[PDB]
Amino acid sequence: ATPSLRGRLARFGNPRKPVLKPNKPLILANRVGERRRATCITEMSVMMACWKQNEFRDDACRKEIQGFLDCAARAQEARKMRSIQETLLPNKLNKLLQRFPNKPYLS
Amino acid sequence: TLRKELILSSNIGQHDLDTKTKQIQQWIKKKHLVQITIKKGVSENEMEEIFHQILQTMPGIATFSSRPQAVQGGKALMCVLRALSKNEEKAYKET
Amino acid sequence: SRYSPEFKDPLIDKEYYRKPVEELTEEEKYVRELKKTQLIKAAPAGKTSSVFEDPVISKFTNMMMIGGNKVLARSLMIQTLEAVKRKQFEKYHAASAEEQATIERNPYTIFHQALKNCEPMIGLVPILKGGRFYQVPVPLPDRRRRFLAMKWMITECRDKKHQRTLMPEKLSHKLLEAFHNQGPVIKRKHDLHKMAEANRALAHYRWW
Amino acid sequence: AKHLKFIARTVMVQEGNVESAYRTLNRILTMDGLIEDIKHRRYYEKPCRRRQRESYERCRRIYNMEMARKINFLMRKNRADPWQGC
Amino acid sequence: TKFSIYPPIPGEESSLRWAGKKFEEIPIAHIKASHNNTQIQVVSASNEPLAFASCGTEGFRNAKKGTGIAAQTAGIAAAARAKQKGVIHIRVVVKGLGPGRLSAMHGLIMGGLEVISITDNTPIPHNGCRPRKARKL
RNA sequence: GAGGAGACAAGUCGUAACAUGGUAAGUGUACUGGAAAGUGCACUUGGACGAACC
RNA sequence: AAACUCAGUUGACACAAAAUAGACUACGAAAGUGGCUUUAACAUAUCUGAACACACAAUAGCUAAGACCCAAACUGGGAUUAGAUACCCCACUAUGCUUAGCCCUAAACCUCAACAGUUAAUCAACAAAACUGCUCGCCAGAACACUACGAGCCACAGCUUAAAACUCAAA
Ligand SMILES: [Mg+2]
Ligand SMILES: [Mg+2]
Ligand SMILES: [Mg+2]
Ligand SMILES: [Mg+2]
Ligand SMILES: [Mg+2]
Ligand SMILES: [Mg+2]
Ligand SMILES: [Mg+2]
Ligand SMILES: [Mg+2]
Ligand SMILES: [Mg+2]
Ligand SMILES: [Mg+2]
Ligand SMILES: [Mg+2]
Ligand SMILES: [Mg+2]
Repeated sequence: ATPSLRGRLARFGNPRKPVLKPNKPLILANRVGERRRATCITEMSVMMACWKQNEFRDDACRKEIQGFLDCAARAQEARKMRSIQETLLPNKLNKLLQRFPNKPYLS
Repeated sequence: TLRKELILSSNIGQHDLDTKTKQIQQWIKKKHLVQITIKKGVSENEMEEIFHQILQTMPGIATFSSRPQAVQGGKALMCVLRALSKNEEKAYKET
Repeated sequence: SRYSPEFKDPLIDKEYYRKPVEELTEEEKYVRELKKTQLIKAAPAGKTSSVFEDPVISKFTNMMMIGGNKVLARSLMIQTLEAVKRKQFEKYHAASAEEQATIERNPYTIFHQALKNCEPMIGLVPILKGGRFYQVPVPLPDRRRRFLAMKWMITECRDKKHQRTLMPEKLSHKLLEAFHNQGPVIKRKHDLHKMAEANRALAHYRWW
Repeated sequence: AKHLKFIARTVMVQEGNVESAYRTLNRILTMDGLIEDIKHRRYYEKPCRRRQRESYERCRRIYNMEMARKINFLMRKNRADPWQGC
Repeated sequence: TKFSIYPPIPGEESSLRWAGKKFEEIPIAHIKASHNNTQIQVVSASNEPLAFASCGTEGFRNAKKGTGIAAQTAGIAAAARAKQKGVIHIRVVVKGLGPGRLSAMHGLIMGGLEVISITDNTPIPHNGCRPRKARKL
């Protein structure tokens, strides 16, 4: 349930001091806001610690290095899949709101 | 040693010159190196007269760490003021 | 580009076209049938169906080229391969049978393994958080890794420290050192790794 | 201080997934408002600023709840155009 | 019995055990994730100090202390010390929303110690003292 | 004599206000500072917080 | 950077402030009031009615005596800067707290007076729709001017009331 707006704003016929002071009018707009915008650092840390204690000789750090590389490839794959999945959408929702616009006036 | 730099103009007003001279005196008391540069708003002698006027207000307090020198293609003059050492101050007192 | 977007790069591979029809999945058969009606770019003058073709060596030659001197770049590449093979043969002959089993004489394998050893696993990239760029460590994709290995090899060979030493011999010596996991190129890879580890604390500055 | 320990704000990890345990604890603190309260209490929010922020948050919540109600109400009308063409 | 996120109640007869010990007897790994420093002290069930590890004590200095990596390092060091001092399972109690809050636990586990409970003891005054004034940058 | 205001009127030192004016602005009051002004406490919106979930 | 060699756990411990509830919208004339309990207690069966008196009036501030965790004008130190009498960091005082007096000001604003009534034939713009009756208060170009003078006041760098001259065609 939405918070009550009865006797909240400073208006004539409202004896009490205002409860809310909205900078913008509290009227639904015909549109919604736009969708607002590191990875795999633990494997990197493992690989780098092994390098630190081994003098950066990859021959005996092969396992950690392969894990790090595979995890980076998985990160790129995840970026691609997330992009395609992202592509209700704000555009469709704005179309729906346009179809049923808010009428704060008379007609 | 902290270096405090100032940039002045040949046609600087007397009141502003006094304000900046007070600031320079405070710096000298604090024992900083005051690099004063003067630009053309004039002759080099007249511009150096401003350095002499500023140092006049500090008879036995400040001195020229570096003497006036023409820099910026001769457009500007530059000098470095420093507090007088203990020995220099004692010599001034003896004088 | 004189080629319209409808043009596709040719696929030069004899086995691909000689593959039996029964071995083709539905998608592969669809791809072939579609290619039957697609414009194809003329085969570039660099690659052919020759069984001795090596894309890595071709790319190395291209990177070593200066001002369109493909002939000279190819000459240097073949001279380097010949020098590597001759040095390995000399070591194999001068070495006892016990280590002759391990001594490698295939210059192409030596070159591939040298570049692979030179490949850096992690690079340093400028990443910006709040308005300041920092050399944050980051994984390097495969293309970037291979390119960095090749470029480091070429630049180290091109350095002026080696005077009156021809590029064939310089590159052969450096490739052998890299194959044995030594030399300035591997040293540079280790320096990159060391700097990345030193700046490890900035990993979170990455956002992707 | 004068209460018993390990009862308040304590979660038990299941099968050793401390990440899941910490996510649950963080959800608990956020829903109870402790995270926001700590962030706001880091510096002293003067009473007028506090009142303005509270009013702004109340208006934002009213608007968001009404917009969500409208969206959920109209979501059914996202069907396929039945009278396509005419 | 079924797994319940609520901790066992002292005095209540419970079948839960860790290394043959009740919940009230497990060591406690107090973490403190300040704004720019993460401290980790592992004490016994009778508040007997066992281990300590901080981002500052781990060689990190200045801003480096207030990072997840430094917190992991401190957690690993504390876990190692506690392991050598005879600690297997721990009740983790963390008081602070600093960057090391979760990284300290991650390091404390990577160092070997298992966690059975995570406790948030961030001091939240019911007003009381007045904090310092806001920053205008 | 000196102050205050206004105007005429070109300069000197800053860039305080007008954009989130680059530290939002302002009221009351106190201290401080060539100087616009800085800061503390409370107050105002004559600012905003991007207005479904993220 | 400066600063402190103090820091963590546990236990004891305020004359400071009053998470969540509160997405409630209440109480009071306004200022104000959001921890718990109790006591006392929230004027007027007709409305308006103070520069013409009585009683209040946040914060700041003064006087004297206490408290002091924390915060904090001023001051001191670090840093930044051309400079930095600021913004950023640290320390600390007046001050915020209690008692008894003063002080009597706020963008004290919901910038929308009290009371009664209407929604009908709208309404410069914006803002918080347009009006009717009645009453008091106030206003009559800008700036000079929250000023000078006079007067009153526990106020002595103050507050309230408050002009004129010169100037302009604007504000
Ligand atoms: Mg400005
Ligand atoms: Mg400003
Ligand atoms: Mg202010
Ligand atoms: Mg100041
Ligand atoms: Mg009356
Ligand atoms: Mg009155
Ligand atoms: Mg008062
Ligand atoms: Mg005090
Ligand atoms: Mg008010
Ligand atoms: Mg006044
Ligand atoms: Mg007066
Ligand atoms: Mg008078």
